[PDB]
Amino acid sequence: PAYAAEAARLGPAVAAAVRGLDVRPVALVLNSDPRSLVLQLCDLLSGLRVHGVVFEDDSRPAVAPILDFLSAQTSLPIVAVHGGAALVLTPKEGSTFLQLGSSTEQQLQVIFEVLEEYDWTSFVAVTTRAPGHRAFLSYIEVLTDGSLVGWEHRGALEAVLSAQLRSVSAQIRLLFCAREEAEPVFRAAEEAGLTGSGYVWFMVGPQLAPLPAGLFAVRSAGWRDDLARRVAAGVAVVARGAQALLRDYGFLPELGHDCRTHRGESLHRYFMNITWDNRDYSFNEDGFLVNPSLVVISLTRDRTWEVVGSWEQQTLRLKYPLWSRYGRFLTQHLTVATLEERPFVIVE
Amino acid sequence: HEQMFREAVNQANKRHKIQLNATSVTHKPNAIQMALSVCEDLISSQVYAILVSHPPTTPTPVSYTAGFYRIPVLGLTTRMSIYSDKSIHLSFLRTVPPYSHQSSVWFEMMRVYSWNHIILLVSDDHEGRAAQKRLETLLEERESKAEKVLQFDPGTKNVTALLMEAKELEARVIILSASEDDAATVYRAAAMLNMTGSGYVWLVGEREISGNALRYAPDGILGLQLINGKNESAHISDAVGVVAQAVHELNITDPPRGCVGNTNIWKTGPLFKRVLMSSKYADGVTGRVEFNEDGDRKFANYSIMNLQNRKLVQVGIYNGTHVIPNDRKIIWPGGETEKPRGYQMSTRLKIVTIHQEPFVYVKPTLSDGTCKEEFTVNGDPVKKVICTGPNDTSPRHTVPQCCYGFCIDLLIKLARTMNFTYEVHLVADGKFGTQERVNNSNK
Ligand SMILES: *[C@@H]1O[C@H](CO)[C@@H](O[C@@H]2O[C@H](CO)[C@@H](O)[C@H](O)[C@H]2NC(C)=O)[C@H](O)[C@H]1NC(C)=O
Ligand SMILES: *[C@@H]1O[C@H](CO)[C@@H](O)[C@H](O)[C@H]1NC(C)=O
Ligand SMILES: *[C@@H]1O[C@H](CO)[C@@H](O)[C@H](O)[C@H]1NC(C)=O
Ligand SMILES: *[C@@H]1O[C@H](CO)[C@@H](O)[C@H](O)[C@H]1NC(C)=O
Repeated sequence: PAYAAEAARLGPAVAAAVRGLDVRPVALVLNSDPRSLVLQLCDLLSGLRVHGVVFEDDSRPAVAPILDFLSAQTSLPIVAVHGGAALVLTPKEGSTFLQLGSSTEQQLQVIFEVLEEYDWTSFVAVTTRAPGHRAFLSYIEVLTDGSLVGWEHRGALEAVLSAQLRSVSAQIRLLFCAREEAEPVFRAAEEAGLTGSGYVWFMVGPQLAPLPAGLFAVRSAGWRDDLARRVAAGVAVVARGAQALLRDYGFLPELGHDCRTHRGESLHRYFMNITWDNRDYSFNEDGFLVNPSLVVISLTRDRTWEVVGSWEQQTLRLKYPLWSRYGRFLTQHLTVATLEERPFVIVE
Repeated sequence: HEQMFREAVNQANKRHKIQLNATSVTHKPNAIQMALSVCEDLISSQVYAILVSHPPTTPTPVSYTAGFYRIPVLGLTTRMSIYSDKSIHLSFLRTVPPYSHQSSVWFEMMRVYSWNHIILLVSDDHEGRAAQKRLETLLEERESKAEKVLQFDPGTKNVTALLMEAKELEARVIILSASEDDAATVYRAAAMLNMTGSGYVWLVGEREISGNALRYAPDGILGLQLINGKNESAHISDAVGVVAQAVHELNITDPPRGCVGNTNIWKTGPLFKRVLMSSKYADGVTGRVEFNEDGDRKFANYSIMNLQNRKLVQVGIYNGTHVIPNDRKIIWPGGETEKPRGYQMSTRLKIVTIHQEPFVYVKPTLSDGTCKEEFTVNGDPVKKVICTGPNDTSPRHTVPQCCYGFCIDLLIKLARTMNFTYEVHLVADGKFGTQERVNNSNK
């Protein structure tokens, strides 16, 4: 889709003029080939000397490490859009990455808010071979310590794999694994039978978007948005950053990147808060978006992902407000009726 | 250089699949050409793994380019903790222990010398944070607290504020970890503040000892250095031997040989990394090598160096599980032949008292600042201590009053019988104390 993306950016995106920068819509998709991509990037930086070009990728994550390293070498900001190949990369070196992804911490936070709202206390934290997921486990433990989130514990863990996963049960499950490794887990779960309507699986991490009947994954808001909106958002971010740096002497070029570290200066000091397309689009030092907009996609029997709940400004609005948890959808759940009698039942 | 690489590759081939060999790489001042050079090398050579040993003063470009296509590489020089995590660098492996191991040995050394106290002077860089986290985890596993963990500021001067904070603390022991410039700056301030000597013991890493020893290292430090650090700079023979064994161990496919246009990743790359971890190169060259955790091997002995006689000396080595000190006596900063106590008594306790009528009366002082002295029922001086506390709940800022009563009388007796030096101080807000819940954090 690289050729299609370039065509969709040259024709449509060029005519787009969101909004100061001398030439806003100046850019070029320029086709995977790290050597050619870096060489072309240096050529444009030396000649164009633009204040940054929005990058769009379609591959489902090695591109991000190279892009940030190139940005640090060039000492120029390069925003990442079109989620995919730009998933977090929490560690950073001085550089200005400004990626538009969603970190695991917020994804875990939104999921727990949904779980508490739906009265889904029981949960597990099954995980495959550790791709450096120690942070994810720690965050869950921190969130668990509270008033009601506490529930049954779990662990991290082919017939042996199926037995280990089925030895904790607890209905609700939390999964964190790569696509290449998650597939064997799904097959093992399917063989164990924990993939029907009797269980709900929350898959978080870089998955993005035999699948179990109940699947809930949290992804960044506007994931289904067209690439035209993505490029427009990236252009707006660059324009907002230029305006933010306009509060002082705005004629501060990067000297022409570095083609023929040394500067040791980032750009997050000035570019900290911007507002565009409503939502919460503000970048942090680590490169995330503080208080980002998130949605909770759900998988139905039609193999379709639909928005169930939206998170924005620490507000959780979700359709399908099932008051009852359907706890015994797999007994131990009783629907107890009653009536108000002051000596016996007092309701306030 | 090329000659050493050819010798190492030739030895690896003779050690004993199809024309197995490695091609050396030439570093460049700018990483842009470095990435291009490695990309051409990988496309042509298509070698399973790449060895990086550039002594710049950069391993980032090689590891970052190895990340694409999932081609694991081995680094032999860099020891920065940023490479320890495989989430960012999933194609980077090395044998030298990380700087977090320095924290592990420090804890072992601290436990050896019957020390339970520390003032962790750690730099604010990522390496410093990782060392603090590793040390804190080890201390937590032993139910031990670090006391003060006051941070630092890389590339900053006039850091006497942190030194003043550490000096007032009871414990007199500092485990310092920072860069050469930071170590020199802290050492100069410590020397000018009478902090290097008396009952102070310094523990520093390899970088701190070398840089500090160059500029301003006092003759009381206790640094740590790798047993074969210099050899590790030229021990590529072990790397080639381990890599050859890993390939000989193992349904595999040839790594991609095309760099100009490629998106597919190596399917067996993760498998090669998994087999490499399982590999146990027990040949014994430069010590036993065994990969630990992910990306590093925790099988290297650590030596201890001291600045006695204005020269680095060996005072023992680390066996891998327990230190083995058998060299000459350690010359501490004060010059004493015995290890100075790591903890200092603090006979200046500050006492908090709450206004209770039967026990602790509270009365305002007179104009001169000392409240009137009365006599007991049977006739005797009443012991009153000048206490400081809020006036109303009015200055409302530490109005000096005088306290007396049951508890204060008991306190005076305790101080006399055990040598206190008390300075009473009433509670800021009148309240005995209870566990309140704030922001979902009861404690
Ligand atoms: C190992 O074998 C490879 C070929 O498989 C050699 O690579 C060639 O090296 C020459 C000289 O540098 C180049 O001109 C060729 O273009 C290389 N071809 C490939 C396929 O990479 C390599 O030189 C050999 N190295 C040793 C140490 O014998
Ligand atoms: C380390 O010791 C080994 C012993 O085999 C030696 O070959 C190597 O050259 C030494 N290190 C250096 C770089 O001098
Ligand atoms: C040295 O460490 C090894 C690690 O396996 C241990 O088996 C051995 O007993 C230790 N010896 C001493 C003296 O610490
Ligand atoms: C307690 O003993 C020490 C040591 O002799 C002495 O200096 C001190 O004055 C004594 N009591 C106090 C704290 O007054």
